[PDB]
Amino acid sequence: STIPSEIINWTILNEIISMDDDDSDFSKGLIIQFIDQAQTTFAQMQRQLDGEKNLTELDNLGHFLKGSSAALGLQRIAWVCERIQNLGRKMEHFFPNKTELVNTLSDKSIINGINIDEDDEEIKIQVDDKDENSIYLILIAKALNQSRLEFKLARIELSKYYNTNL
Amino acid sequence: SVKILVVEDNHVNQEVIKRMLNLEGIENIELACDGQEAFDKVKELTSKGENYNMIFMDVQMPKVDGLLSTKMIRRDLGYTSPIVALTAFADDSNIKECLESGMNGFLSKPIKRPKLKTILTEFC
Repeated sequence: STIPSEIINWTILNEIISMDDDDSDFSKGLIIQFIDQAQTTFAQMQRQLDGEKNLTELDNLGHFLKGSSAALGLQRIAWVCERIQNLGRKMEHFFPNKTELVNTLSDKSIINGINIDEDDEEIKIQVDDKDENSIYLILIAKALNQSRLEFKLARIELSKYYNTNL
Repeated sequence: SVKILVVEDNHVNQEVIKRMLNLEGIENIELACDGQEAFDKVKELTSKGENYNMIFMDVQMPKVDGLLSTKMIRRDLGYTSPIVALTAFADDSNIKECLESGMNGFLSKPIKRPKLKTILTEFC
């Protein structure tokens, strides 16, 4: 599959927003919850990568964040998480460089003004004792770095929509 | 009196489907976060009376996933009511595996309100 171009699938987000008519508490509450899930998950993934390196856990973690991101229309984040699941199941053996991924953005102008590598993190990984699982681990770290960037972009757009930094 | 169990590992998804169900007119919704937890909520109502009219269950979940969960509920308990699999992997291959595992229907994620409605009509 090709990563979606748009940061937010409004068809989905509008649907959620249409269910929070009484008080905007429903949809914005979901978003806030998501933001927090995302930061918690990125941190847990990072920990696995630098330690236990359990691919099943990384798969579960990708599955978890894909649920909330997709249900809220943050389709680029959800796409990356599905790559992390497939990487974790050793079903894939490649993950697009960051530049190629940013080039698919429908509005490229959302990127200038920011360093896209600002949140990147290296993976503490045994390069010598590189067993056949190293590739999956390195590929999931690459995708985690992409995810941190997509999360960043999603917060930019969600923040301009709600007129308030989230 | 319709009673439904939603089994998903993410609270956000639980809140969304529960809201879509409330808007369809269903108020008695129960939640579980994994397969084991769902098995217990079900083993329990198999001791009372008011059992679930339907179960919506994530195919993938930690501890006990959806397929193993379904298997236990079907075998160990004698639950014969509808179980709907929730997953984003919706190839024909994926869907058949869910049915082969004892799940009656499927909804793709992110679940869409009309699809939910369509599922309620045929299984509820």
